[PDB]
Amino acid sequence: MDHLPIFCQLRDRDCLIVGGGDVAERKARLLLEAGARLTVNALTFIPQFTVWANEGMLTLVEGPFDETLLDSCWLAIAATDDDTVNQRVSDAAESRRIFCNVVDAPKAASFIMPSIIDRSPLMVAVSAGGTSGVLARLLREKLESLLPQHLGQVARYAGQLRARVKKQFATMGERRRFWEKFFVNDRLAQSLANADEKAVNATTERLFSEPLDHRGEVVLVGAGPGDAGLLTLKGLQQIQQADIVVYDRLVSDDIMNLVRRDADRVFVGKVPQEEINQILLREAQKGKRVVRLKGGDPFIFGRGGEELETLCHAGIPFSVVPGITAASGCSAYSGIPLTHRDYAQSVRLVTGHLKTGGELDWENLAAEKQTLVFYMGLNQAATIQEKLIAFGMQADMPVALVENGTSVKQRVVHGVLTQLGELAQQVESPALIIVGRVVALRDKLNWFSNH
Amino acid sequence: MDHLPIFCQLRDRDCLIVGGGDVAERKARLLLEAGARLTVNALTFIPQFTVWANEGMLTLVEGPFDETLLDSCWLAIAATDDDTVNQRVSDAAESRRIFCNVVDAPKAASFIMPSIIDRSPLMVAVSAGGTSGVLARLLREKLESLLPQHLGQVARYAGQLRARVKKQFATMGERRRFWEKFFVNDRLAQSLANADEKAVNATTERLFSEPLDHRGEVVLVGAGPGDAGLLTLKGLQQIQQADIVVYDRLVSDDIMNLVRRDADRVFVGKVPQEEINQILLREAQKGKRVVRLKGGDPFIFGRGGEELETLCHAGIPFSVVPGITAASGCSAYSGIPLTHRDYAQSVRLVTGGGELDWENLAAEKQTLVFYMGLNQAATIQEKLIAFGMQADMPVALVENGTSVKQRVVHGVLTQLGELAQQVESPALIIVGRVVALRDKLNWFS
Ligand SMILES: Nc1ncnc2c1ncn2[C@@H]1O[C@H](CSCC[C@H](N)C(=O)O)[C@@H](O)[C@H]1O
Ligand SMILES: Nc1ncnc2c1ncn2[C@@H]1O[C@H](CSCC[C@H](N)C(=O)O)[C@@H](O)[C@H]1O
Repeated sequence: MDHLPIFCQLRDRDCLIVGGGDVAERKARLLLEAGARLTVNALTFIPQFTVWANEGMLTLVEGPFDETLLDSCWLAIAATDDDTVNQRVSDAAESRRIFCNVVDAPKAASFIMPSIIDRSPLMVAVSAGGTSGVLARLLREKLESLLPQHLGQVARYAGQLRARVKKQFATMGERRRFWEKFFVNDRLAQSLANADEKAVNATTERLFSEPLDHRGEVVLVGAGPGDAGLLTLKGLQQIQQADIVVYDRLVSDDIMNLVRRDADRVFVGKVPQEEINQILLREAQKGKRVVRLKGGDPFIFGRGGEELETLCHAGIPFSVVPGITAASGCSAYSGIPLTHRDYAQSVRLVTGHLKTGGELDWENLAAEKQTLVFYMGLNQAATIQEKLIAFGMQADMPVALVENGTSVKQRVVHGVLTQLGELAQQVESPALIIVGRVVALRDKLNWFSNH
Repeated sequence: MDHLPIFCQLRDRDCLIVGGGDVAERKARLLLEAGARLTVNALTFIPQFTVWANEGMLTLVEGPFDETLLDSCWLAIAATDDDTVNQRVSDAAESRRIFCNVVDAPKAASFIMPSIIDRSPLMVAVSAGGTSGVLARLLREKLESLLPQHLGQVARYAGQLRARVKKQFATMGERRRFWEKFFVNDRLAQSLANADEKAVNATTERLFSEPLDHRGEVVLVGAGPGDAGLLTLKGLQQIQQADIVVYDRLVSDDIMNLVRRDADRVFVGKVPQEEINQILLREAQKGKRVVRLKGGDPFIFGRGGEELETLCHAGIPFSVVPGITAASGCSAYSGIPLTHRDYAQSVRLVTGGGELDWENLAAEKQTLVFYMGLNQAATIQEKLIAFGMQADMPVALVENGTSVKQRVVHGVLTQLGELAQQVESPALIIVGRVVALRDKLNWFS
């Protein structure tokens, strides 16, 4: 990230503003609302500063910039129209390892002053890095049209109850479950807004009275095929609240960037499923919200049922969040719909990597008016070409291979069935093989890109 | 306002973390990502720190907290389990006027770390006071769901173009209206993400050349099978930016309640397909962002392809957001995995204007999933038995899969016909050995 947002406690900390015009005024206002001990150093001051100075809210130092005025400061702001002065200020601040904002020069400073949405104690800060004030001036408006009006009063009440919640609930999990119920009680929000303390307290006492479930849970979450935007809403909720997210190589890096930062991430890509099961098992037996994050959909060649049968055996709760399976994601992002008109009346999702014993039912797979989708079939692509041809599928059946479907690295190669073995040599795992007439739709429906 | 949020440029700035456990590793990850020149000081280090240190990404100092390690720091983080140490760090940073965070005591020092939505250079930070973090999580999660993850590339490119937009749009209102189109333009965002420097320029000139009123494009969005939680993030993001949403009855009311309040809504449910197609281009050529919301996934028995063909020949930009098809939705919510071990080598999604292959449908080691097959269900039981499928083959009908009205009836194929009329549209018929797994995997209840 370009910047690290921090929320500074400025009470009783010296800050210096250099400059005395309307810009310094706006910054001085913010720093005063944060309770900073403020010194303003400028040649001239607009009348608001003398008003603030007369009320003892800051110190004016009339004159050119005084480097020494930084010696005890925690923040500095150069807010003059003189870029030469502003650089002297920045330089002085740098030597003293003081964070410094140059208002007219966001990239030149150290810190940047974001747009603020004040719903004290709830604070939301927005900045497009100062390079684009428009989006800050605009996303701030969007967020302001997002946060409920009385979110501050709910958050204020939450702060008043924090001590009591910490006393009555020993573990982080319990407190989290209380907070979850607390923040979605609409009646409580409204009783807070109405200053209806009878109602506040009734709802509150019942809240604390509720037994909390202490069981861990394992949620199987379909990551989707790679594009972070194809995680479902519920899947995002699950990984934004997980304590442990167990994931493999088929969960994209962009999906993993939506896993809350406080989650423990456990990589189980290359292991024996018997050890995965017990990793899920052990962490859920510890009471934690465990997410098994899997590429695609958990129940399509996912080994997902296998983990769950052991959790069920161990009395561990679990749910499943479906995901966009590789077939749907590749379909949408390659412009190859899995069904169309009468191109295809059925879709077959088939594994290539089959159990050591036995092979596929190739006569069955060679049936017309199907779209075939082979999962992990790359190494068997030649065998699939051979078999499909040999059980009667037309030699010129369009085939497409989608590598890293839905990601920026998506690559599509396509051709006819007789090219399948050769096409698969051009892509790598992870790749889907689509066989069927719908592949010819790519040329009218491809909206994504060409690698 | 009890905290001043500031966004720190930490690249090449000495920052100190004290602690070497899981908490410190999370702060250290964050500070590494922000570019901090990082020293970590701890009695011991979990192996992730020795990995980062071998890679020269930070400096480890093993042993008691050394106050002099702060001598040139900009930021300090007390990330130990030891209150005594954290206060030693906090006091030593306070005396040196180094902003300092005590992870487990947000009121104990000079800054707290907010929840971050990172879309660099666009960043949103939310905090309401630390330790628990639920309110911040709820806002963060909601914002994570509303801010496309590439939006930072859009924001970066905007700052480059800021000079060009002014010397074309004279009034700030015009500039403002331009910027609103700019930041929601899908093809710009996907071109930037895909590094397609061709499609960027094309999309930029189109944004500068086409009228400030035109934003005409159709997005095919898969609503998923019913549960509003099964909409994708992109789907949510698309229906929030829609000027007009075209939907039918297979899009749940819950999905429809996610729709931007000022959007026009066009119901095309019970309407032959040609009139729907016409509606979509008719709206897209009026310069409006059109979302066609379709139940499940748009490209699975949705006629999604046919809608886009009308548009592609008309020069109207479009995209497709895939959805949770009924099969996978119902599978997850009925505890019937479509595949499992050696039960089924393949899954077949099949509909209920031609013919249907029965001996093919009857073959072993498949999971059959019939869409729109409730009317043809008596035939289904007859034909599959008549083509060799064993009598005891488990069958299930899943009606209103993933909704709070979901009903699952299950038995064997020999009861399938009677099980069918016991259920109404919209419903899937699932046939296969995986159906028996519902006893141990049914969690939806
Ligand atoms: N992004 C992607 N692009 C193409 N194929 C993918 C893919 N992600 C997963 N796959 C396919 O899925 C196989 C793994 S099997 C697990 C698939 C997952 N459960 C799903 O529902 O999609 C890989 O061998 C590959 O064929
Ligand atoms: N919630 C649901 N539960 C069970 N079946 C559903 C369903 N929603 C849609 N269907 C099935 O889908 C059929 C319409 S065909 C449209 C399917 C959609 N494009 C998808 O991908 O799921 C219905 O007849 C019904 O059998």
